[PDB]
Amino acid sequence: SLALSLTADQMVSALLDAEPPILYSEYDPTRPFSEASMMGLLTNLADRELVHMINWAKRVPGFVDLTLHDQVHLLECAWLEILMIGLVWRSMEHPGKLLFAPNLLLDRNQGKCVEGMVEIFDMLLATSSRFRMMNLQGEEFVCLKSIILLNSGVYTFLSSTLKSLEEKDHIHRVLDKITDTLIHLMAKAGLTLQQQHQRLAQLLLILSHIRHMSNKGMEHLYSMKCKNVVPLYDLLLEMLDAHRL
Amino acid sequence: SLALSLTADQMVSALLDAEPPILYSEYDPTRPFSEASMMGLLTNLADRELVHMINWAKRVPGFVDLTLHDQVHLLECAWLEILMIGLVWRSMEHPGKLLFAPNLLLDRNQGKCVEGMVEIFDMLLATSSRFRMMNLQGEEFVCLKSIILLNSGVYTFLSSTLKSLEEKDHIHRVLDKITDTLIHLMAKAGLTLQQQHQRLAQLLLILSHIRHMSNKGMEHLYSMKCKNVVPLYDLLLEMLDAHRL
Amino acid sequence: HKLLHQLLQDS
Amino acid sequence: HKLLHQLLQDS
Ligand SMILES: C[C@]12CC[C@@H]3c4ccc(O)cc4CC[C@H]3[C@@H]1CC[C@@H]2O
Ligand SMILES: C[C@]12CC[C@@H]3c4ccc(O)cc4CC[C@H]3[C@@H]1CC[C@@H]2O
Repeated sequence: SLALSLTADQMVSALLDAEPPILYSEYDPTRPFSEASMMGLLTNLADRELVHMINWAKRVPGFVDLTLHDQVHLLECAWLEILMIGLVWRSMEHPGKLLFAPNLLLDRNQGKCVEGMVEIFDMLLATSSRFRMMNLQGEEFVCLKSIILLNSGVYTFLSSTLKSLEEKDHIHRVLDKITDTLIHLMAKAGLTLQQQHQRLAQLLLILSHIRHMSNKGMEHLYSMKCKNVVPLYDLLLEMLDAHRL
Repeated sequence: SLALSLTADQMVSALLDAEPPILYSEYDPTRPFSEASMMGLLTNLADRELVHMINWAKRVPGFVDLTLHDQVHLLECAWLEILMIGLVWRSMEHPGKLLFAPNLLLDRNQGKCVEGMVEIFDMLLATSSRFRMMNLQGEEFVCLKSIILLNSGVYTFLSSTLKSLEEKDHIHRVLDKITDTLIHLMAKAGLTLQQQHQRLAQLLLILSHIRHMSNKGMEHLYSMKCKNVVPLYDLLLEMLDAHRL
Repeated sequence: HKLLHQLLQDS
Repeated sequence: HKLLHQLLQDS
């Protein structure tokens, strides 16, 4: 019943099965986009995705073995990085555009409807372009998203005794299993050992850019919140506030 | 004369030879530390290190092959991550403390002298603890620091024609050589292929936390600047302003 | 921190 | 962006 006894194939199957439902943006919005209407659509979508993210995280091998306090910390840390990697993945087949949902495809100029948004859209578009150049596969994407969940908040727990040490060790062992899984997928695809290590490094280095985008996205959302332009649900509010606490 | 024709041993030798001079903090400061005096010491040290960082970056294989505009972009992106990784490396042998310089060893409670500083000190201390648990070697540290320089700003250039594409490709090939170098060092240390891939992933995932700390450090420095508490040199001002531009 | 902590505990 | 651009160009 342990995440640490899974084969690379069982890990991929568990991650694919964990996938949240596909959501559509709120039906028939008025034309054109105002700063308030664009922010409202994007945050309503983000809050609905966050509800399903909780269920997804509970299905990620090793997550439910952690304490409730630690599960809360990992999610509060990683939420926006996870929303962004999902967005970047969905947008790979739409050059120059972001597929927020199947009925919500935005171009960079539509990003200009919200102050400070176009700069974030550009970083997201660049990540989507990078994933396309790398020909990122679905099985690799699910490994990366689970790496974000487990890694993002792992260096920022308190020192909650020896239990905190046990928890961090557990997370690092699950992350090691995910590395083994990515390597297996690359080996099965016919990549040489040198190409396998090179590709693993390239994928993991992109996670540093996703972290940067999440920090910028966080500052932007807080600024939109403060200006009284967007109403927010408590789940999204709690996730955002964890980065101000 | 190319960075792409170096063996793993030649790459390590080039990186060790690139090392900047060791600096000492400004001699005999008054007791105790004020918010202004601590900030003054830390920023004076950071500005002097930045001057030597430029010379170090010019000795990193592949850096001088880029355009001057691109070298400027990479440094503006990575400067604080590079200062932080250096600090974290120096602090490994000082648990609970940060060795800013050989004559400037600060504990977490000394961090409390500056508003919002103790939170950053805690993240730095956690990274230093992580490096100790991993038994990070000097040859691995120099590879990581060069990875930061080359990777941090690579997804944030403009689209400066086909030359931008050539530049990004060059950086990615140099990064691939550094991955090969880390793998060689691990293989020479007697690690199995599985341990080699696991360790490479663990080291690269720490770079996502360093990115996060740099973003937080940037917000903190800008806040200290704004409060008129610290005078800053133009080099440090230019580096900080690149994250507001 | 209640909402997230409560939503995680159920099933 | 002059200071950094000028310091990089020399030697
Ligand atoms: C957080 C923001 C609103 C919600 C946006 C969203 C909404 C849904 C989704 O799946 C991904 C993203 C990524 C970027 C987010 C935006 C970045 C800045 C903006 O404030
Ligand atoms: C940038 C800050 C001042 C300069 C500090 C410094 C100064 C010298 C050095 O080698 C590393 C660091 C890391 C953290 C930096 C601090 C983080 C916040 C503070 O504002």
